[PDB]
Amino acid sequence: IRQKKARTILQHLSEAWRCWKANIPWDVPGMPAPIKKIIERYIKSKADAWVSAAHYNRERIKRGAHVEKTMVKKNLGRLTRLWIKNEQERQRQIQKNGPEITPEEATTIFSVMVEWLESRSFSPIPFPPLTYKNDTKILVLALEDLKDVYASKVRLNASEREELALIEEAYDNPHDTLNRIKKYLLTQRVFKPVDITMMENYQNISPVYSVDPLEKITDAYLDQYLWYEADQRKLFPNWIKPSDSEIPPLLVYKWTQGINNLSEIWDVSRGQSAVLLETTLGEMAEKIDFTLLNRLLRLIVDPNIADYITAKNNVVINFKDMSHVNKYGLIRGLKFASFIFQYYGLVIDLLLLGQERATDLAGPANNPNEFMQFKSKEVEKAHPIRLYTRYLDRIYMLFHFEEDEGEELTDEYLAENPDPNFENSIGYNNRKCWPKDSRMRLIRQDVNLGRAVFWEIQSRVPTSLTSIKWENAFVSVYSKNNPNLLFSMCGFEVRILPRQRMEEVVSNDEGVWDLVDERTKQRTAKAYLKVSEEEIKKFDSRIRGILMASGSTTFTKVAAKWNTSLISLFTYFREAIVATEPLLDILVKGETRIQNRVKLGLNSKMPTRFPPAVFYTPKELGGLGMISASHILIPASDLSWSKQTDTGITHFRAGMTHEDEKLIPTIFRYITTWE
Amino acid sequence: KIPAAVSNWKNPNGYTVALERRVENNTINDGFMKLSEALENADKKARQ
Amino acid sequence: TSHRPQLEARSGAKAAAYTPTGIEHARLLPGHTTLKYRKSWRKGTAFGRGYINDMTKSEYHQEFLHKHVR
Amino acid sequence: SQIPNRRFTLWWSPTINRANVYVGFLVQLDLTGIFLHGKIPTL
Amino acid sequence: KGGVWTNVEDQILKAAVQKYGTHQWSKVASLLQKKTARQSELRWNEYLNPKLNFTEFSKEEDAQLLDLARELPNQWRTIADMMARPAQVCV
Amino acid sequence: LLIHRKGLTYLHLDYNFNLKPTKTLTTKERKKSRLGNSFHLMRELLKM
Amino acid sequence: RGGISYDQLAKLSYEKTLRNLATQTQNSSKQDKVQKDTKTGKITIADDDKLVNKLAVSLQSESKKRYEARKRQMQNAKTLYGVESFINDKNKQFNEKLSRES
Amino acid sequence: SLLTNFESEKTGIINTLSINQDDVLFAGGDNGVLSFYDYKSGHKYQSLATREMVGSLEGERSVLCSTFDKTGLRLITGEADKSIKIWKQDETATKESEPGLAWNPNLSAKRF
Amino acid sequence: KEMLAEARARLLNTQGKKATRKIRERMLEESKRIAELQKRRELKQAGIN
RNA sequence: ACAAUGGAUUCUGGUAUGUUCUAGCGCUUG
Repeated sequence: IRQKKARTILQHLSEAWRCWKANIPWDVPGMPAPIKKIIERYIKSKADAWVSAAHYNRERIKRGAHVEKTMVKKNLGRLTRLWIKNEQERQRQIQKNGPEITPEEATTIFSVMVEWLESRSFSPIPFPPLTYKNDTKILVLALEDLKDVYASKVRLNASEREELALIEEAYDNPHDTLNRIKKYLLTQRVFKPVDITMMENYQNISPVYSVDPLEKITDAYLDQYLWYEADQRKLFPNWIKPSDSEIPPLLVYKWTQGINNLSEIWDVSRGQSAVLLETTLGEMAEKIDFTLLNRLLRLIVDPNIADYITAKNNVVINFKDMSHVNKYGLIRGLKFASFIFQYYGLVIDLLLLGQERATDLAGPANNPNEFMQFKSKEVEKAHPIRLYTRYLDRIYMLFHFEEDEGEELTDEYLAENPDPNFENSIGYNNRKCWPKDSRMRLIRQDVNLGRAVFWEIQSRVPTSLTSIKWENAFVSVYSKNNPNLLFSMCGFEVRILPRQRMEEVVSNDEGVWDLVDERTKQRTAKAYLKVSEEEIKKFDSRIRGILMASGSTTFTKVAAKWNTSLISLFTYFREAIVATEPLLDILVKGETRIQNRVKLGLNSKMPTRFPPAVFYTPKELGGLGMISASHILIPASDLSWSKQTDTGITHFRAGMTHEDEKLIPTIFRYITTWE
Repeated sequence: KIPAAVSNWKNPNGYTVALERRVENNTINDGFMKLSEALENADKKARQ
Repeated sequence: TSHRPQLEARSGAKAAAYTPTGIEHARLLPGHTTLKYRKSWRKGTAFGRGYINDMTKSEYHQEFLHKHVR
Repeated sequence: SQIPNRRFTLWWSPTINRANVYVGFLVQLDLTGIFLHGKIPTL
Repeated sequence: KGGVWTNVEDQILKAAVQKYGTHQWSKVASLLQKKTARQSELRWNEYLNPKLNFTEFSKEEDAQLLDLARELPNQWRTIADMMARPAQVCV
Repeated sequence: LLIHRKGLTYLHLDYNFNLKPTKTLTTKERKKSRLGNSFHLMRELLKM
Repeated sequence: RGGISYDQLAKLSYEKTLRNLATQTQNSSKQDKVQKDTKTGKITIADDDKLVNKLAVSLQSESKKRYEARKRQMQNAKTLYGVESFINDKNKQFNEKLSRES
Repeated sequence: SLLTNFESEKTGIINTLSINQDDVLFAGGDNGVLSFYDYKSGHKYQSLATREMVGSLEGERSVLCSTFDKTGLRLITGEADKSIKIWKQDETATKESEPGLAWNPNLSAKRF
Repeated sequence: KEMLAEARARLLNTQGKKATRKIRERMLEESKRIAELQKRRELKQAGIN
């Protein structure tokens, strides 16, 4: 063996490392088995360094501690190999070991849904006829929704410009493109492959699915049609959210009003207690099974569309070189994938609720309820599940237990799961954002009741459909020991404290909702708002992404990107900024990085060279037009004792300074409040 | 003896190498069978 | 071409016959100069009543790609 | 790369080229009487 | 605007894949005047590929296809991997 | 003497120890005429 | 079957040249010391200049013969195969090398 | 001087060595096949093979590094399967019932 | 047939910019040599060495 | 009955890079 034969064998190594990155199995015919044993060994050596460096740098990026601009893109590319590789492993394990649902499970699941639709007397959605009265308007709504991307961006590639021309043809000849869409729903069952690209959000990496534009049009028409026909027929009940009737902060307001309005929720005269439950529904879209899914859709949709939908989920998935077929999981990137996800949500809702109580929540089919309304109080008093809603995969349940019912419920869990050491307080989780007095106290009676609540709910749903775990679960119990009912809505962290348990009544700043009973018109509870910690890190990730995308970008673009991100935070979070101290720190550190980006553009970071007149003057006078949020005295009060109780605002930390004093106004004044 | 390495990604000398040289065996288990039949049997029971 | 692997590494035989320079480096300054010597509401529901040598198949890797993707 | 940053720093130039500088080496431009505090090449 | 595949563009695409392999599609479509890299990749994986068999089904394959199509209704990309056929052939 | 031994005769070092080029410089001259921190720091001490 | 090892190939090349040396003596027969300088240490061997010539000529003849037997193999194998697509001679010699693998 | 040639045949790629006070030479092979040789003679008296892990590749069975402790009764080996294996010389073994491999030199191997 | 001839030309070209410039620079260097040798041969005919 | 005040600036930036630029005769033959 010479310098020639040693030169060719090092190719197989380079080729096989590409194959491992591609997740393509590397097999060379006629390769000697000792050498193939050697090469596979060093790849797995290199694989461990390739994977562990990818883990180690994600922990750096989430901390935010000095990651190079190239290293962010490299780590973005390393994860999306690993995520799709984990996806392709999971597809093969389902294929080898069969569907995760057992045939007894799927029979019961199907029987529940048939019983619900028959109880509602739901009539199935037909295929859209050739003469359809709303056919031109629904087609327009789909194309406008596809069009709304284009007005924003300037330059377009070939696939974008193809998608322009296809929509423009559909404007010109609506009747011609309707017949084409009606044809593809009938006949087409094999589709073009779909590209995954991943968005970097610095705390997670999120998938974005690109559908071929000719297929994208007929999906968008189908989506507009199915959502309209479902709402005409009132398919989805009131608990399924978002309503299309309310914004997510109004959703928090009605829900928090809805807890207060329900009778006797605050009374702890007897031993009765109130429980709110929060879980994610796990990988809900990921665990959908198509054979179950096609069988479920035939109840409600004409089978030609239901055959289209199931075939549309099964497509080839393409990364830069890797490719696999989605045998199992739901593609969320489809335009009609919202309709599957909420409908598969309805099946899970019936499993938790049961056939009887879901009728009470929805009301009768002729006169369905409001989102928090029952027909009579006696309907309300039965069956301890008081309020229910489901945002997407987040589940919110409100339980009211009598002392007898709570004791029965908690003993049988201790029967099934005992604790001699009484370590139920250890694995429990609650909000660490609130003070220690203010968060839920770990009284062993209430903690045992909270776990018994979750254990009842976890048993109702099979693990094959969704993964419901205690670690994702947030349960709060209201009792004589706990005057605080805690939950987390879309981005809000809410403390609901009733008026009589307040132990003194003080006026509050406007970060406090006053909850009104409907029949008294008297304010009988106070809802306390904070921005969730997850949303704070999410806003910090946006500021980083503005800075990281802008290499040598002009000053007015960076200022405009700051304004549109700052308004998006403040207009959505209007009433929960004021309580949250950590968000106010991120607003200061965020805004001064934008000002440093201008100060990096010029070669001086000096303070006196840049008076606040430079940044905050409007564009019509030549300034950047930056919108201010951090020229604010930030409340500082005694971090040793602020974890214990709510100290109140006793001292003010300075937010932003300059040599020359200017009292720059802040938008929170200029945005009228949610309540 | 070692085969020569023909790669799908790189071609440094730009060689024209035949299409077979550039570029499963199992069946489904009965879990997919018994799933589909139980869904049909639940369906026909629902129709009746 | 012009982008090659190595057939052999740069040997220290070549730099031994060179004449030295005696440039003064910052890390060759005197430091550590002394050596140390050793001496009834339930019934209405429908359903009523560890280490692998694989970094990609690991349990920490699955908990990684569930939280870091979302 | 095109830059309208130049018209921004020209517009704010009597504040950018202040004489209240903390540290800045005083140079004069070659043919004129403008004193530059430090180096701002865009100015 | 979407063009149709002539036999000239196919034989250029065969020689380019023979030159460049199957993972450099934008370099392949640079030889094809009027043809996207997404089109030429999809054209290879569905029609041109010599691994694909454009043969008639046997009597066993017809019954085995009808068996799969009740097992997985209707999941054609999954069936075509079981049948080892192209998917539009299976439909 | 150090400047002129390096051949950098187009850089004028005045009596107040400012270092200015006497002409517009080609890129090969700009690379050669880059003086390190140790040269300039020594010059700024003398200028002080 | 299989290949021949280098120690076996060296013997057969050894045996073949002895038969060339046998017939060279037979074709010749058909037509019709050691001094060690003590001061230098060197050893001198007196030998026939004809046999040194015949050694030098035969090695040049065997070198030219293998040079020509390979040159015709270059000209033949270039003009044998033209079915599979090629670009240059180095592509042709490589894809033929793929054929000997299988 | 060449003291001895050991009886290492068909072992392929020896990654590590370590010599005991008790004239036990350890030879770690890349094929896990770890062998113990009498030092003064060269007799392979034991030849073991390792178990990798619950799941790993077959190449992972390879000893990479080895040393004895100061007492010489323990053998710490590091292998490719991310593991550290400690090898104990078992007590209550005698020349009878544990002879090891038989001392059998041959002509055919030219080793001696 | 025009794009076929363009594709036929592109497939049969495997060198790159450094190689093609190097081929041209060697052809110039050989031609510069041959002219200088022929120039010396003519001056040798004229007796100037 | 509050006296609490961090910053600050230089260097690495599409014509690179490369070649040739013999005036001043080395003895004889050509």
